[PDB]
Amino acid sequence: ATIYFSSPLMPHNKKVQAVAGKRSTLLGVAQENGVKIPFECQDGNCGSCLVKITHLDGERIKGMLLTDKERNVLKSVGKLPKSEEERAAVRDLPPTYRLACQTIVTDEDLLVEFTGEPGGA
Amino acid sequence: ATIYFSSPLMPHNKKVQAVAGKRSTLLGVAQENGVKIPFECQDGNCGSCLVKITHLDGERIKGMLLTDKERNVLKSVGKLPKSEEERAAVRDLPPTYRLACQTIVTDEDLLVEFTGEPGGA
Amino acid sequence: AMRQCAIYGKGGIGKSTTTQNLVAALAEMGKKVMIVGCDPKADSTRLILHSKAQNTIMEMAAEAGTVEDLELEDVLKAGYGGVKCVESGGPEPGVGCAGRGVITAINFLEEEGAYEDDLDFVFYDVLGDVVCGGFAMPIRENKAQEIYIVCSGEMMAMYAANNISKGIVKYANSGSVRLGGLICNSRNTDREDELIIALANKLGTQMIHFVPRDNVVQRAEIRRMTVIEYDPKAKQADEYRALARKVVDNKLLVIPNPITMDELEELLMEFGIMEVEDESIVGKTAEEV
Amino acid sequence: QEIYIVCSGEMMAMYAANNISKGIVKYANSGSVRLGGLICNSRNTDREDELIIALANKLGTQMIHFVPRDNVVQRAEIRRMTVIEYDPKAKQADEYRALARKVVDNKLLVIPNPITMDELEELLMEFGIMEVEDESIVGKTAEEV
Amino acid sequence: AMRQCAIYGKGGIGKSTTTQNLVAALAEMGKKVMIVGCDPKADSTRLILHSKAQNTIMEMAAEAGTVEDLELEDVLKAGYGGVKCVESGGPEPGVGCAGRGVITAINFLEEEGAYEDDLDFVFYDVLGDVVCGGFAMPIRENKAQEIYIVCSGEMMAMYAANNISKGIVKYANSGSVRLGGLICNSRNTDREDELIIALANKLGTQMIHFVPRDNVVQRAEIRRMTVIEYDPKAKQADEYRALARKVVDNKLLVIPNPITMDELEELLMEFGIMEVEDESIVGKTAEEV
Amino acid sequence: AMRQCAIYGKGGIGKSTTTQNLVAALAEMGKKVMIVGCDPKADSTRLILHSKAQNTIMEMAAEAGTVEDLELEDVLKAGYGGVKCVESGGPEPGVGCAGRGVITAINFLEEEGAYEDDLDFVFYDVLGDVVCGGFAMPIRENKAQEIYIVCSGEMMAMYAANNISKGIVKYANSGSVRLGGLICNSRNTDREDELIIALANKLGTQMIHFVPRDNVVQRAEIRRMTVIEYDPKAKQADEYRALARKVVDNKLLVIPNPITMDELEELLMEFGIMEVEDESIVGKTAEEV
Amino acid sequence: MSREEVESLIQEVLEVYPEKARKDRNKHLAVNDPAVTQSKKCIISNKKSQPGLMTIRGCAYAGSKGVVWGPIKDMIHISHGPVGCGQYSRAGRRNYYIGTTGVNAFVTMNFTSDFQEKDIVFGGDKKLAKLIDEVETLFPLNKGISVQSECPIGLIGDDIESVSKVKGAELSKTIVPVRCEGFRGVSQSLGHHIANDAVRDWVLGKRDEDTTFASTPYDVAIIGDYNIGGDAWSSRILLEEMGLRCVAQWSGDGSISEIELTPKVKLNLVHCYRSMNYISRHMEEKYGIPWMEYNFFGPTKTIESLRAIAAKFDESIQKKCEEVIAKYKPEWEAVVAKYRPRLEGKRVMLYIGGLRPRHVIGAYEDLGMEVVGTGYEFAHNDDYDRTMKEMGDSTLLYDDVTGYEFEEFVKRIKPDLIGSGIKEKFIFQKMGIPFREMHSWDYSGPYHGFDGFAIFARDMDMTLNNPCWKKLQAPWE
Ligand code: ICS
Ligand code: CLF
Ligand code: SF4
Ligand code: FES
Ligand code: FES
Repeated sequence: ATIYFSSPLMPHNKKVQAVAGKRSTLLGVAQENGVKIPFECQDGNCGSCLVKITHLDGERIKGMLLTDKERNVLKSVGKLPKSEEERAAVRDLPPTYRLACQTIVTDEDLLVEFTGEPGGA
Repeated sequence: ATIYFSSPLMPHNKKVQAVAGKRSTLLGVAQENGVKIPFECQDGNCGSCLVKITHLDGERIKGMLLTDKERNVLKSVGKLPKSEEERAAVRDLPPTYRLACQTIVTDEDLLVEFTGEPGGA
Repeated sequence: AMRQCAIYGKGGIGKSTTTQNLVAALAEMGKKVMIVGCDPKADSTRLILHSKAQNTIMEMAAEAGTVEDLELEDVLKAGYGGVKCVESGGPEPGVGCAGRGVITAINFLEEEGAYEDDLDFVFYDVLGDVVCGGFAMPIRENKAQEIYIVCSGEMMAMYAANNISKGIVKYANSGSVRLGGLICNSRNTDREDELIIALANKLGTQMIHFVPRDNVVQRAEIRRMTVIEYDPKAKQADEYRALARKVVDNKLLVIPNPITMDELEELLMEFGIMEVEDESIVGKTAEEV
Repeated sequence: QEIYIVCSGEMMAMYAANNISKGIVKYANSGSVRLGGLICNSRNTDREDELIIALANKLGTQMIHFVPRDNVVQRAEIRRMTVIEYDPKAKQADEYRALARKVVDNKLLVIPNPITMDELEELLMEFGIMEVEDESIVGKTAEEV
Repeated sequence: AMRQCAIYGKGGIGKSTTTQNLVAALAEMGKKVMIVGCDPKADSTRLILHSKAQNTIMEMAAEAGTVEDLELEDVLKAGYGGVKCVESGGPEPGVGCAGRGVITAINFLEEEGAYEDDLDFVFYDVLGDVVCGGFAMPIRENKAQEIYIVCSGEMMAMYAANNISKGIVKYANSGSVRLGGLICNSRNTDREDELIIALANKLGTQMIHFVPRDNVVQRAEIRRMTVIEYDPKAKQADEYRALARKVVDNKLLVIPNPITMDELEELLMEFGIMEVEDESIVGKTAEEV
Repeated sequence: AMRQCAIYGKGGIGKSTTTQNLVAALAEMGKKVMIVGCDPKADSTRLILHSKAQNTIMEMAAEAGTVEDLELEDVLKAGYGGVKCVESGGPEPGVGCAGRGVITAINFLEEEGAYEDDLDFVFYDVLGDVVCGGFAMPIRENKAQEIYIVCSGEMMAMYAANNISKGIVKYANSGSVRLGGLICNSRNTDREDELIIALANKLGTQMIHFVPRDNVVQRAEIRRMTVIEYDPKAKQADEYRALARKVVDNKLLVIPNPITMDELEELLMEFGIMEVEDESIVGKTAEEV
Repeated sequence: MSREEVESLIQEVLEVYPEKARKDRNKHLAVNDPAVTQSKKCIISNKKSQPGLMTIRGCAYAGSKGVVWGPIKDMIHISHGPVGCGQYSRAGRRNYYIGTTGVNAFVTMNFTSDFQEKDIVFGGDKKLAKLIDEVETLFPLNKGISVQSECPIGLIGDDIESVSKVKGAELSKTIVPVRCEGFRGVSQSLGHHIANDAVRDWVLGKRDEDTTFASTPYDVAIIGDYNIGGDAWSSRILLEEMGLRCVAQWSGDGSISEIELTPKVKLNLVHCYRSMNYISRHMEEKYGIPWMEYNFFGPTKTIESLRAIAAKFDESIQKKCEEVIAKYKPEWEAVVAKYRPRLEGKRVMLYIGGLRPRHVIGAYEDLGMEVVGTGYEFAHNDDYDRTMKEMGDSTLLYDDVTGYEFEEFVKRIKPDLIGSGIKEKFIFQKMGIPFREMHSWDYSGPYHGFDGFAIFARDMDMTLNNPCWKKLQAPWE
């Protein structure tokens, strides 16, 4: 899997080769490759590691489970519209906004964008 | 070179393998792969093929020549801020907005985004 | 054997009423037809549905989950004569191209399969004020096989017709888009029909018909109904029926010959719409020279 | 910096004015762009003068001036000359000068709170430009019902 | 007929007490009202519920696992006159955005159906000390239909009012959010009453009411009771009833044209809050020059 | 051997003046110092530069080509005592995190190399109203080695100090961020210094100093100058010099012990700031019970 | 029973649960209202399972390896991880096939890496390569390899995509890494999604640029029929007596070549919507191939599905469909005449995985049996939307039912027959209530088509009217 980290803080977008399905959840990848996503908790109930993930392949998007913890955190932050929640619940497709500490890397090309700010704003 | 075409019109982003430096100028690639960027001229003075190009590699951005025709068209459309024009003129770095009929593909990973609309709006 | 027609006309000359009446006449003539209202305003498809402000494709897409989760039954509604009419709508006036709704609606309808069903006529009601962006998208692509221009007696309608003809001739070599003819809506001008005939002659095409103005149209539209459904026995009803008969039997498809602005001024001066301006009066005022 | 919308008694003119007002509020955050006031062109409608003022206050603005239709303007157009350069002593010139003076000392720059489509419908129904229709024969043949 | 209002303002100027007295005055008229506090401290509903530190939604959700398990009865408590009170709460400082509490509370209340029952007014008490996207959810979204800013003679209060006004105009295009009018709390400044009205007209709004400082409000606070429930015959109760009546029949909803920093400086210089300094000894020692 | 210190304090208690006076005292004591004003308002770095509203890093970045083309000389300006002060600024109040300017400024300064030059003290002036986002970024990262909290006599300042201490203890195990001590700004409260000493004892830290209030500070700030530059011979001047001497000689760096809200109320009730509330008076009004 | 009795029963059952579990389980139980089209107003689905309540769901590994990838016979399916997952799922599913097992077919064989503790600590990416080499050495006639991940694989961080690519480049063999860890999904449904994604990304597109296949306007493919007890076969013949040419079956009795030839057809007949809609939509989007759902349970549904499929084609196909219906009419009429009098008025409660709780209702209706309750294990709300139009009014619906809930529902309602999996068979067989395995057809079948309807009726008659259900009560008690 190829992950392109983009952010206003980063001078340039960073291309990273990652192993899919590791217990490290794309935070581990960011911390290994020096990408600074704000992670400020250890249980998963804050929104800081909020990122926007774009599937660059389009026809290679993998099915995933949107855990109730991540869904509740995204709804508390306000980045989970009703349509995307329904799509995740019914068709198993990931939403556009994810939490970088609960997002398991899949075997595709992804574009991860963050603002260096907590999830809420 | 890997080009990821993204647009609201397209149901999914399309990944395309392309040969760098061909006389076909990323329109040819789009027309070969079925991507529908609005091209409505044959000389290069309209803004229809306006796209936004993001260099996903960041550390692999290639130097390019911003021709006075493309620069004038971008300024007529209004997608060439003074800072980006100065950067292109001095440091030979491409601007964020390009014309898909005059953009020569380079050996890097690019994300090309269009709205299915002419350049001006 | 689906016939894709687009009625192009500037706003303010009652294009929507003429299109809806023609569609109703075609429906009553044993033809299955569909309407796509590409006007940014939802004025089209109102008389046929008898319901004001049919929900647009843009409004439904912005309602929940964009185009991908949009059902085909939500956008198009059956109306009088068994026709299927869908309103495209437009974005916020400040942002984006005003014709973006046309592109979104056409792409949505193609993917959903609203055309693959057994239809004979699909009419796109498009504004002619500016032929660009999504407004020129049916012409730029091969979505509209025939183009009919609704013209009037004033200068602006003829200029819009000339601009639409320029767009037709621009993409003539690529697709099969052709200008079938010119339709005239009566502005009660004495020489309006003859002026439209002359303009069609200069454009190398035919005036398919001339629609007179009468209060029955106003009574039908104030009751949110088509003239044909309001009074099949009225003269305007058979006028629209004859217009539909000529449209369905039309075989003259030609790449037009757009005229210059001076030649357009020649028609207005010749037919009395615009007075002839002498060169001596220019530059000097009254009570001084 | 300042916007002046030219409108008339016809419904399309307002509609365009409302669209322009909606466009103004979209970019009001970025820069200092405000609606100076609506101007009018007399299409010889009886309620035309009082219709536009019913819109300016609802948009939070002022009708800067109601311009009356005169034949002198049209007869100056065929001379390719402005009516104030053609007949300076004409009352049309006096109006235009009043309009220009009002344009000069116009300090009312407000964000044009946009009206909705039904609100625009109601005022046109009230002023007699279009007549109110209610529970009429709809979807039925005239002779049948 | 529900009128979802919000009351922004700088903290520490007695905004919570004024809001609770206003809501109690509404309830005296029989209006069904609901207070949704948004401060990290649950001090917004301690004078109506007669309680101390009402349990927040964040604490209950944390102790009950998730928000999906919480019950409306625990969160929503009733007070004097039937004004149901809800405290959103807030996260711990170091973890995430501090504005998650209001967003969680609004979602919980709209999912449980608290808004739909019979409410006429739903006041949001938001802390406007810092204007950021976390607490701007009522403004960024279309939840807070009407905004009332509580300000004082102090410069920081205006500054916060101007920041809130700038935030309002940013999202005015998306939804119907307008500034109802500025409220004031008397800090016993001589020019305080006339300073705020000099701001309301410059912002295009109206000072809805100038609230005077009285010892009866403070002596009612130590009883954990609103001043209108404590001494209904007091003149403070009369002025709060006038404020409530004005809030009820307030049809002035305008977009708050924001002032600039120098324009705010000039009015404070004029009214004597701060003195004008000009060409004084700057960058020089006092005894040297 | 660069000492990175951050002065955290809620707005409205004159934190900026105390920080600027301390920096001036350190400059006059043969120390090269730098100021980063992380306040969203540009109030900081105004007395030292003797120029109102120094251009912020955010304003210069939005002026032309974001951070990448921004020169280090444009953002930081030399002031009194040879110090280098730079204003961070903040975004539009409606959009984004209000502390985004802090993150942008710190990342810009690290990349440019404004720290690698021979400096001894770098002071970040940060608001304490909300410890989150970019405001907590210096604490969340290892950018601020020592933290000094500017506190006052009212409840809000002590609550902000407690919140800042919670943020310090949150990241204690990761970096070397420690709470050096508490600084008090006089609100003319009789028992303010003793209350701050008690709070520091409860937080397991020291009160580094107590700054009295006098009109010389007001005269210095109305002339856009520091008290030390205005009058080195004044009592407040040597007070600030002693404060700087204690800061530079400070060695007590401790992870604090945040107190609960009830314990905070205990200090206010004990020291007479807040009256003791009897349980019998609650719930019943006057002239009835 | 009326809607009032059923809700009282539902509340009484839920009274024993803890309050959080009670609140969660209240959403998954409902009383059917056929006038409701949006099931989300009534029933929530595809949610996690409450811990410790003894659910009947499975894992994503069962959904991918056990269900989708398993029936493919010409490929070799490695179970990467410990021995248990592969051992328990070996030959437990009756997906029939034709081949020489161990030579060219490998359905009922268990290939596993057999992780030890030295592989959890030091990884297993070299063991996988050595295993692939040994598989190529010992089984030369295999046409592909699929590496199904077990739970430890994702947790220890093993890169199997890289190994698959490298060894496929080396051996010129199709190697498909499936990340079907058991913890990745709440049930088998995500296993179906993952398996369909693997098929789409590694197998389906091999012959995109090949045009040597001779296509016909009558080519169809059977999608989501896994040939339980021969079911797919009984369907395939019914689709070839109408003139259609079934190019591929997915995946029961399926081969890696039929999967690659599938994009060369004119229509996709999807039997199991739940497990194969993911690939049906992908094929419709990419290759333009339309797809439609058909039901071959019972005579009525079979006739309706055949008429619809014929309507998708020209007049000759419709004439052949009418000929087939006329030919098979007396056969099922005789079965109905023989068995319906015996099975008239009986009441049935069903609980199956994701498709059959609504598909087999038509078969029970044709025998005069009323389904008084149905439910799924891992169905979404696209399944309950389809279900609500199948069940009668005031019939019970459940989702992810527990042991306690199902037992109490059965005790109150007292159905004449119960259809569920092996894990509930003996629980209800000790209660004196006849039970039929609706997963494996109780080692009988097939049940699809007109040939399977006779077997269906015979099995239902032999189980409901067996003389063994009258002897549970001892005569001296
Ligand atoms: S694939 Fe599925 S549980 Fe559609 S996982 Fe399961 S052989 Fe069931 S109801 Mo076992 S969605 Fe097939 C099924 Fe149905 S294994 Fe079989 S019987 S029709
Ligand atoms: S969810 Fe396997 S049975 Fe288990 S303790 Fe491991 S060997 Fe034994 Fe699914 S992949 Fe498998 S079956 Fe479970 S382990 Fe996971
Ligand atoms: S937006 Fe406001 S509340 Fe949220 S992190 Fe930033 S400063 Fe804190
Ligand atoms: S860091 Fe708290 S949600 Fe991921
Ligand atoms: S199409 Fe005219 S500029 Fe590219």
